[PDB]
Amino acid sequence: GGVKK
Amino acid sequence: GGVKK
Amino acid sequence: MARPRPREYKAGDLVFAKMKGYPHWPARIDELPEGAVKPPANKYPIFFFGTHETAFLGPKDLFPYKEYKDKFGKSNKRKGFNEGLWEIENNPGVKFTGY
Amino acid sequence: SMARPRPREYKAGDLVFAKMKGYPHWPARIDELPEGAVKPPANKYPIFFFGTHETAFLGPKDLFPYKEYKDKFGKSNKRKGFNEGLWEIENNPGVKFTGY
DNA sequence: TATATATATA
DNA sequence: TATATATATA
Repeated sequence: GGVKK
Repeated sequence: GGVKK
Repeated sequence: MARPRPREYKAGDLVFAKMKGYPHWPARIDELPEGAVKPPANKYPIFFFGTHETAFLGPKDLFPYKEYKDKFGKSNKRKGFNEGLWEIENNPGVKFTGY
Repeated sequence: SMARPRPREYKAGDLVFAKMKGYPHWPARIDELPEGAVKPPANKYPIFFFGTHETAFLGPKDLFPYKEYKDKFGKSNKRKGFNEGLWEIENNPGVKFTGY
């Protein structure tokens, strides 16, 4: 559910 | 051990 | 002759989004709410189907879903990918706040 | 600038870098051409590639004297057998050599 | 998947 | 020679 990379 | 190309 | 991919997107557009180390991934353009910290220029808030992760990406990494479905929409073992293929078809509005 | 040509003739036992399309210049050796064999194409030499122990026939345009060109072509490379080839041309240049 | 590292093209 | 693609290797 969060920022990828 | 073989022929190249 | 080759039609270019778009250089602009709108909230709600369905795409494949590409990040390093990952296959092209079924995804959506989210909206950028006014009254927020401004994103970097020409980068879009992306929602990744299957994992529900987010990132900001530019149009160089974005591929319109219907035009590229036949090329990028093949099954893949990466966690969440096949779930993502299902959502972009069956529930593309999941957690969407744009409209 | 004046430029010394590469050899137009080689002898059995000479160590070279040998160039084949699609491959980096490769540590190699001019092998024996036994009399009592089918004669080779003209001006081509039987080549032994170190590291893979493959063979082929190549003309002088694709051969580079080892010592003279070691600086340019003797750098590490990930192609299979290459670095083992660098090792052999230094440490065991006579492997499988029947010339003498 | 990505990086090296070849070749072909302009 | 500089760029863009295809193949080999990790």
